[PDB]
Amino acid sequence: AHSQSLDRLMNPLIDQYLYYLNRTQNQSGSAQNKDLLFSRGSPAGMSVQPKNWLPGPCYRQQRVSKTKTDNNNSNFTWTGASKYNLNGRESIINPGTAMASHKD
Amino acid sequence: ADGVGNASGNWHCDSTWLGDRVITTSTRTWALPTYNNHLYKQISSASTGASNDNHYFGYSTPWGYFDFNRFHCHFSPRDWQRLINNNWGFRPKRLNFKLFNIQVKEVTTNDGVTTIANNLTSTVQVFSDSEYQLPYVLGSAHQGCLPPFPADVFMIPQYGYLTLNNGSQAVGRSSFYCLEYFPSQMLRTGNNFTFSYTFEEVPFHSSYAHSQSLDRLMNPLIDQYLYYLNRTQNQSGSAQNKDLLFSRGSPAGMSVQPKNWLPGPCYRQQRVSKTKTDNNNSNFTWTGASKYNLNGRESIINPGTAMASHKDDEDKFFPMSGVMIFGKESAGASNTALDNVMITDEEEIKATNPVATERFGTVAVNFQSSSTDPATGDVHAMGALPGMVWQDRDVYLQGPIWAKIPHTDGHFHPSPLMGGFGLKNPPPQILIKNTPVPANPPAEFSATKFASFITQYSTGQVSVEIEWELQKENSKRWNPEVQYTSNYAKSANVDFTVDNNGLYTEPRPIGTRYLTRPL
Amino acid sequence: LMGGFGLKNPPPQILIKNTPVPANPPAEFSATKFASFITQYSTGQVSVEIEWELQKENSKRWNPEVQYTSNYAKSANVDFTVDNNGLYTEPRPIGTRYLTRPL
Repeated sequence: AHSQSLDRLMNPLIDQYLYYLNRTQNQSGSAQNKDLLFSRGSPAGMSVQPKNWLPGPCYRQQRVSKTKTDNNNSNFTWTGASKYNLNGRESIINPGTAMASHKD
Repeated sequence: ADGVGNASGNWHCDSTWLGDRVITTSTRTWALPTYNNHLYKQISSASTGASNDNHYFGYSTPWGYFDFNRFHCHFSPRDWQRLINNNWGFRPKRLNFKLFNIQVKEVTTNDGVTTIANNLTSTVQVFSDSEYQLPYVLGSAHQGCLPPFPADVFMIPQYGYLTLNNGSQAVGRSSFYCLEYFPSQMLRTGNNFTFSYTFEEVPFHSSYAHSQSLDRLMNPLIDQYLYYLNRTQNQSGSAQNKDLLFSRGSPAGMSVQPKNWLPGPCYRQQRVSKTKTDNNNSNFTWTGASKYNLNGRESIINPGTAMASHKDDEDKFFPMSGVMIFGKESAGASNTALDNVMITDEEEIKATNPVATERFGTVAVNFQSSSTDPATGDVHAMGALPGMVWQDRDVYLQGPIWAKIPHTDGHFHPSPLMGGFGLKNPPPQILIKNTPVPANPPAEFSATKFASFITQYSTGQVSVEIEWELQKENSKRWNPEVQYTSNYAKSANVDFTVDNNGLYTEPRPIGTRYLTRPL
Repeated sequence: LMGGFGLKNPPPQILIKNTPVPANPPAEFSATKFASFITQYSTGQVSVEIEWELQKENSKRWNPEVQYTSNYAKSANVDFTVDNNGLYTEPRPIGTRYLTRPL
């Protein structure tokens, strides 16, 4: 497994030299006025910080809980399935694109 | 090995143009503080009030590191001009790195009097991570690279890294690295350090624009032999009747004419005007952003897919997260005004590449029939299709050179999105640290770790030599090219110069794309 | 026009500088250029050696030439010497044109 994640590859101690658009309206005190304000990538901002890479491809699938009571009451295995259409004939995509089974 | 009184290296800043090669050499003088009082520290987003998207876990290190990964570390503005006006491409070939003329200095403070003196017997430790065994922090576009201007003295940045995090906590799979657990050379004031590196084979960066566009590749004088469906109802005079009418591709119809190729991939971004009054009144930078979702944690896509910044005569618009933005020397760190930043313009690639702020195109979303009208929908994000061609993002004199390609099962076109050369085995990280020098220990043994050290720092010179390979321009074009030029008119300052206070500034970004090539 | 030898490729400019020596940097990184340095200066010796070619005087002139000479009479100081405070002075310009040649 990777001991790092794509979005965390930066040095946590150092600012970037690249700027991003931080705010389209200034705060002031009175009212919100249109503005263009720019910040450079910092460690506090890792989510807005420019990066070189993208996560892999995605074909979304329906989420189902191992606890019965959480799931919708219906049989959705076919009707809610991720499927491909080949020669007018449907086939469930399975296991499909390699993707993480769940988040943290 | 040299003594106290002998210099261990000479100053070399030069650029040599020979044939298809140019060799850049740059020497800078550096200063290395002690970081973290010689300690490794767990660092985290804990108790920062961070949003879920901003959480991190990692370590700060006592070590510093050298970063030469930007183009102005190597090319002067004039040299950059020679490159971009005369060449269709270029790539890095080999690398040479040297540290020399080391001075370690101890700092003593009594009352408000700081005294600095040579410590001749102290060392610094240096190693390159050649096997890529450390988290690779280069290629995130951090500041702390060699200064553009050779007379500037720069401070060495502190090395740190991140590992897997769940919120502000760690996971048993998170890695900790001690840099003292590598071998490293120890240098007193007479010692020097060197190593060399060879770049792997990479494509030439394309420094040129296409003189054609994908949809204009046909002969304007000649019809095709292919037919397309022109009309589904005939005009007649009385009323519109269902019909099937076919025309062959002609010069009047270039838009409906069958073609072999598709424009490159597209991930649409929000359009924002450089004139405040045009934009919506709201703060949409986060809520309207193009973002990716990784482990329940959002990250803005930026600069993202290489796309044209604007279409014809829309130059006032730019992609919100989709362009490289450099700060001027007058820019603050946060919420600085537009006049303090320099927004790059990717316009040259609109020949093959979608405009960043527009849809890729339209798709049929249904089955039409006599009962139901044909419906279409906009494609705002389009992945790779067979037949797509595209240009990569341009590089810039103050932009980055390389990035490390992540080590993964799969890649698609692993060109770094901020621009430059994707490398499986990039130039290695070069790590440097002042060796701890204990203060006077107590007269009876204690097993407790020393917290008490002589304050010191180090300084020296660093040289980087890069050989670049050039791709010459073969064009048969009759008329003159567009060239990068300085303005001939008078002004108060000269571009890319110091001012009367000694401050070197860079007036604007300079891309590589001037010369042209047929498509 | 001020006199001397016009040279396409003259003796080159020789440039010298004290290498900057930063003072103690802060404990946290800053990307700002160092403004703080240890004050220092340098001193040494310099030698210049020039070989000159001479053109000898071939004259058949019978009578004595005009010569540059120092005055033989007594005076308080000697020309081209230091004074009692150690100050070296040059009393006058000395040109090169004394010997003669036919035209």
